[PDB]
Amino acid sequence: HKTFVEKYEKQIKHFGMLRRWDDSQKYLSDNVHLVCEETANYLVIWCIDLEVEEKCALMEQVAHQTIVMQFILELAKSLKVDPRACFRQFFTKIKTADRQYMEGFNDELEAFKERVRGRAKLRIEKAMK
Amino acid sequence: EEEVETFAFQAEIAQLMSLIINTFYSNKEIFLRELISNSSDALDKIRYETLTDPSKLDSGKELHINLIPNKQDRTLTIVDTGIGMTKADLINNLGTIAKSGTKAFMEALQAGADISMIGQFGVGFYSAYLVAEKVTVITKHNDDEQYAWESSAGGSFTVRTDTGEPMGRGTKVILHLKEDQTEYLEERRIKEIVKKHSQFIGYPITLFVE
Repeated sequence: HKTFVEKYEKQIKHFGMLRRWDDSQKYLSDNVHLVCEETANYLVIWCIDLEVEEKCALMEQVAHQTIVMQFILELAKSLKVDPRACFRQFFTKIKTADRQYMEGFNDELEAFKERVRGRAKLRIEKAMK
Repeated sequence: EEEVETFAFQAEIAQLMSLIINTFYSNKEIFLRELISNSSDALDKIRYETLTDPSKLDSGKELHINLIPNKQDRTLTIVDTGIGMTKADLINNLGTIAKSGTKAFMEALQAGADISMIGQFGVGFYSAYLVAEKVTVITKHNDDEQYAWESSAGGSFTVRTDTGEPMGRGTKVILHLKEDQTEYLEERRIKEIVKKHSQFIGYPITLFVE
């Protein structure tokens, strides 16, 4: 958990700066040790800070990486198998002609970013007034 | 007289392009990966359309990417039998429409990114500027005519009606490689890059060396 972040921080931070399907797929394959909850957690933490820095442009992309991790973890958990063995199927169903899965992926993404914006405003308000 | 219109590249696009052109990177062949990967997208896109409407196959039943180098003209042509883009697509997507990925990519570079993720943010097209000088793209969409999209860096692009031979359907991009970057006109060089990053393309790729 804590020792994981203080060991692959630079890797995780580099992971959130992606967005393509097969591109991030290989990134996860080459770094199968990155498919963890801490990873998704870090991306949130980072996104929230990015929003405060008014780097809303980068926040939009990092979220497209947070939802991927969350989805993979959920997908794998539902399958009741280790995520490290169930992380490529997500990228498979993204090409599937079933746009419902892709929409479901987008909906959470849009809502996630908006939820983040609220958190960031609460953070500054608690010290502003 | 032809119909040539000059549009301006979006701020971030112009900035990023200036950076990509002035910054000396190492992994440059990424441009080929980006283009080829984007070419498969054009193919995958036309399929789904032809599945519902087979009438769009009269534009060419073939679906494959062709790589045509030219050591004489010093140009690297890439052709894909996808549905290509329309005049509106060319002007909108390539230049006008801002990409949140372009903005983030710049920030990512500051945060500590790499060039092998340029297409990750969706800016997987202007990477050709790392090796070329002037980009020329000709495409033939089904519900549209044939047009030519060319830009010689700076910060502006030119769109006009193509006069050249009918292409049927697909995207044809001719890269004006830099005089010092002819290495990509080598068959062994291209083949190496294809077997390197372009091995997951679910569409036949053919190199046409002279």
